[PDB]
Amino acid sequence: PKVTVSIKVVPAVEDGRLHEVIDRAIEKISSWGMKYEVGPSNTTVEGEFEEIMDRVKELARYLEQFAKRFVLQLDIDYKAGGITIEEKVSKYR
Amino acid sequence: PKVTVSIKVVPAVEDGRLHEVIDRAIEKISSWGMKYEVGPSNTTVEGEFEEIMDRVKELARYLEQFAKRFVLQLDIDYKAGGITIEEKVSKYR
Amino acid sequence: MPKVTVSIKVVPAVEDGRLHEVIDRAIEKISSWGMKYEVGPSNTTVEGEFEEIMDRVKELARYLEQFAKRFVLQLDIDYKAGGITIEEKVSKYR
Amino acid sequence: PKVTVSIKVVPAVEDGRLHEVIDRAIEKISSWGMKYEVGPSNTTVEGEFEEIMDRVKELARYLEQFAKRFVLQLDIDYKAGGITIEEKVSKYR
Repeated sequence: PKVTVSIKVVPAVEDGRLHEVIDRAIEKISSWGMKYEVGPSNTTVEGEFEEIMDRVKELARYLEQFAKRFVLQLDIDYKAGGITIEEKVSKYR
Repeated sequence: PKVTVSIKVVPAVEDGRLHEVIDRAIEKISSWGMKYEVGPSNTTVEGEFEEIMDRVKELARYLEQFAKRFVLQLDIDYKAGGITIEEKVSKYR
Repeated sequence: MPKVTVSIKVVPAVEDGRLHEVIDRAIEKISSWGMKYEVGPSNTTVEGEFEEIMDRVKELARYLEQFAKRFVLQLDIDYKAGGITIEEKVSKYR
Repeated sequence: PKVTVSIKVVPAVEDGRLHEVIDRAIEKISSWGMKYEVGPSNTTVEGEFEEIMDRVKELARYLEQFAKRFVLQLDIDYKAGGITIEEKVSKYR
C-alpha cells in the first residue's frame, strides 16, 4: 500500500545551524519524486511504504555529513488498501 | 514569546469512527483564537506556552465524550524569545 | 482517582557533547514531582493526574530554558477514562 | 555502529483490542534477535539501522492481519560511531 509518513529531524547542533540541517533534509525528501508537504513540525510524504523506508535509509546516511547526531522520527499512517494526504486534510482546507 | 505546539490525537476506536473524533479535536482547537494549521499528521498551534497547556487540559476532557481511550501527543518547539509557524515554514511556501 | 501516563522527551538544540546535561536536569526535575516514573532510552514516563502533570510540564519548560535556549519537548499522553497506569501496560513483560 | 529505535504502534481498533495488537507487535520485535526493552509507551531496539528499517517493513505487513489501520511511530537516535541503550539509560539505573 500507499501510506503517509511524516518525517522530523532534530539535529544535535547549536541552534544557529538547526534550520539549515533541516533544509538539507527537506531538499533531499523533495528529490524522491513523491507528493510531499512541509509543515511547521515535520514533512509528510505520500507513497509506497517499503520505498519510503528505503529512502529513509538514504536520508539518514545523507544527513551524517551535516550532523554527527540527530533524532529522526517517522510517524506512519498505515492503512490496508492505502491512505493519502488529501483523505486526511482536504476536509479542513 | 510564542511557541509552536503540534497536536496529534489517535483515538482507540474502529477506523470508521477515527475521522469524527479528529474532527471534534480540530473544531475545538479552532475555538482557541490562536493561529493554527491542520496538517496530515497533526494540527499546529502558535501561541503562549502556558495558555496552550491549559487549552490542552480542556481538549482532553472534551474528547473523552467522543472516545474513552486515546493517545494525545504534543510536539512543542520551545525557543527563548519566541518561535513562530512562519519562521519554520515560510520559505517552503 | 483516574491517572494517565505521560512520556516526556526533551531534545535540546545544543552540540552532541552537551546533550546529556540538559537531559539530566530534565530527569532530575521530573523525579522531584513525587510521581511514579520510569526512565527509558527515549523518554521518561510519569504516571499521575493529568492536569497536575500538565502544570508540572509548564514548570519543566521554564526550568529548562536556563540550560538550553532552544529545545523540542514532546509529550505522549495515554488518556483513558477511569484511568490507566504504567503497570497495566508493562507488567506482562516484567 | 548501532542506533536505537523506539517503536510505538497505535491501532485503530476498539479499546478492548488495543493491548492485544500491541502484544503481537512486541512478540514480533522479540523475534529479531536484537537487544530490546519494552516500556510503557514504546519498545526500543538497539541494532544496525538499515536492518531495523527492513524489519519495520516486515512488522507493518505482519500487523495488517490484526489491525487494518494503525499508526506506527519510529523515534531513531542516530549517532556517528554508534549509540546504545546502555549509553542512554544506565546513568539513571
